[PDB]
Amino acid sequence: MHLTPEEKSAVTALWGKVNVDEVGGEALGRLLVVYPWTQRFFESFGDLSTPDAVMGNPKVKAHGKKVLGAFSDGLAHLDNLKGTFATLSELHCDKLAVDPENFRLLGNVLVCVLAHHFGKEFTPPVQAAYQKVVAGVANALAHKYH
Amino acid sequence: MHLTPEEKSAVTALWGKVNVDEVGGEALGRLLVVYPWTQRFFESFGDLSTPDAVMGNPKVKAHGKKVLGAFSDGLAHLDNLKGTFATLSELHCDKLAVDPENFRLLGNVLVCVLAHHFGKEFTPPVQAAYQKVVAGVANALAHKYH
Amino acid sequence: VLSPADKTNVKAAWGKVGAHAGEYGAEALERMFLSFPTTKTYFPHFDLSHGSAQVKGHGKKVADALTNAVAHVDDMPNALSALSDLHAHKLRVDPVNFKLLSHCLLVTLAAHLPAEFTPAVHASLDKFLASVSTVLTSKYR
Amino acid sequence: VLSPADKTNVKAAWGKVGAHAGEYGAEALERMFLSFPTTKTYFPHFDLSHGSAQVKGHGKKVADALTNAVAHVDDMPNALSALSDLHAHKLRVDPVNFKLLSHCLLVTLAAHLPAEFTPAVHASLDKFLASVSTVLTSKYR
Ligand code: HEM
Ligand code: HEM
Ligand code: HEM
Ligand code: HEM
Repeated sequence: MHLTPEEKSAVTALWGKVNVDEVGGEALGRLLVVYPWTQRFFESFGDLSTPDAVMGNPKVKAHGKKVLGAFSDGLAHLDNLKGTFATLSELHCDKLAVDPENFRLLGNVLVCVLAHHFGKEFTPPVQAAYQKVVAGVANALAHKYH
Repeated sequence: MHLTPEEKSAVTALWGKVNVDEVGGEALGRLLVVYPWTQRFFESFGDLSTPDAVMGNPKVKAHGKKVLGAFSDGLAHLDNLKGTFATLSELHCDKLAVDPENFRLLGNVLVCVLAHHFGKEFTPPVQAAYQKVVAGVANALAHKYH
Repeated sequence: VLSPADKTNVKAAWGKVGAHAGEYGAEALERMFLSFPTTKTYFPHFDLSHGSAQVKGHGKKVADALTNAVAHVDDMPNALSALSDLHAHKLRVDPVNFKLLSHCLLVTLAAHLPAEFTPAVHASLDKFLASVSTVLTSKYR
Repeated sequence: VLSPADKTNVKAAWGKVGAHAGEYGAEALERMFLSFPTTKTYFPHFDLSHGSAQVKGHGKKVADALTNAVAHVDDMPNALSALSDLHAHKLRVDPVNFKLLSHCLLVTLAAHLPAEFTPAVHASLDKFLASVSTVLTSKYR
């Protein structure tokens, strides 16, 4: 990650204020509402027929927390994202067959969910670094594909 | 640049056959014809009103020759593209102001042109190798943007 | 394709922005230049410092245009025609940047309208911003 | 939108393809899997090995749909309408992957048609493929 100490530092401080059970739940949901075609990988969760269903389905809410808690691991391994997410890359590629493009969609929704929580606090300089970051976690997950 | 040795030798093998004066001239013009919005950067080349006028434009010919040249020289340093193109990147950004997405388009037209000259010689595995290279070069040209 | 309830959504969401589509456009742009420096290549004539006057006005022009867009969600193409000729034949902005400007307007909207921004209003604004985008790039070649 | 000459070119280029479609679809799919491997995530059931007979027949089905979209070049939305649902409601392939398959297709027709892959026809064929993609991707949300 070509991340700056002033950057890294903004990413970190804002993260320490994040309710991960909420945000993770909220990010995964919208992914499934705004990019409905991603529902392809989560058929075994239940009804994903409506906005309120998706946000309501706890299998969603739960997978969301798992996902965000791992983003959380990567946010203290910023100088070596690749190594952190290797096992995860191979997994999503060898077993789950997920098209890395979905990773990017998750970032952008992510960034979006975050502007919404911290409102004013989610300044442009802060967004820029997360942008930098969520692309990093993407390439990290995409890099062992074959 | 995940260039494996074989991937690296097929690209050099093929490249040895190119008539660089010529190919650069075709790609640059083709780029200019499949994506007309990229003429904006060369409004001093004179007539670019029809396919013929672009392809036969000596100022265009003269220019594609120059671009391949940098590219030829780039394939002689597959391992330090970033520094090979440092000066050219600053330039395309700070003086010329060229959205780096054009670099990609060029990459693909180039791939389309090389196939057009080598027919069945442009095998799947060879193009795959080439597709890594132009992205590699597209990215090294983008890194000094700021 | 905009569904009649996507139209009801855009209308409401944008109805709240009201007198602030300007404030908001100027923010969307800032974030776009910050988060995606390549977008700066289309404004070499601008001064993109924080609080620029240029970056201001442009924001109002951009936002103003979305306003006319919503009011005409049914016939966007015609309303945006002159805007689509302008980006097409003069400015000639590579179509990728529309995804970036668009993403930035959302981020912005969310940070400002915590309540209107449901996952449904979210899904529609996206669809809506992409329909503006298609329309402004449908005459490139 | 495709122009008279756009159509004339397209109809002429696919004309010479003739009874090689399947063979061309073949290669094209094949060029795609080697170059952009992420595209292999949609074909986990397939035997994606060089020469796989499963690729060859998929190849055929794909080039047939293109052949037919040329034969309705003036009504592509309703002629491909069926293939449009499929990809939006059953398969659900991300829209970026389309721009990749078009690319590999162009590359292909380029290796087999040196006489007719002229600038003007490359540009025409690029617009064609972009249009087929747009229809197939039009009912995603
Ligand atoms: C930062 C981005 C993402 C991260 C960190 C992530 C991470 C994870 C993690 C930690 C698991 C738990 C599996 C395990 O440890 O055994 C998982 C499973 C899974 N992920 Fe991802 N994921 C991301 C994005 C995506 C998205 C975009 C998709 C597609 C929509 C996806 C599809 C799946 C599927 C289908 C499973 C299997 C869950 C199950 O078997 O119940 N992931 N992912
Ligand atoms: C393979 C990628 C490319 C390479 C290696 C490359 C290389 C070069 C080089 C070596 C020069 C000469 C610099 C000078 O005049 O001092 C140049 C000039 C220029 N390049 Fe690039 N170029 C690439 C792609 C592009 C494309 C895609 C664009 C825009 C479509 C572009 C825009 C320009 C412009 C506008 C000039 C100056 C024209 C003039 O002579 O007045 N380049 N480029
Ligand atoms: C939702 C998408 C967009 C809308 C609705 C929009 C709208 C507008 C409007 C109303 C104008 C002013 C027309 C005039 O000057 O009278 C304009 C001009 C312009 N736009 Fe956009 N725009 C959009 C996206 C973009 C993006 C993606 C770019 C490139 C990053 C861009 C770059 C420009 C530039 C460079 C100008 C002229 C600058 C100047 O005044 O000197 N726009 N646009
Ligand atoms: C112009 C581009 C494309 C055309 C014309 C096209 C056309 C077709 C056709 C005719 C079928 C067979 C449907 C049936 O048997 O009823 C099909 C299936 C399929 N396509 Fe597409 N397709 C295109 C692009 C793509 C791309 C970009 C992807 C993703 C990389 C993709 C992935 C698939 C998959 C996974 C199937 C199902 C195959 C099976 O289950 O046997 N296609 N397509």
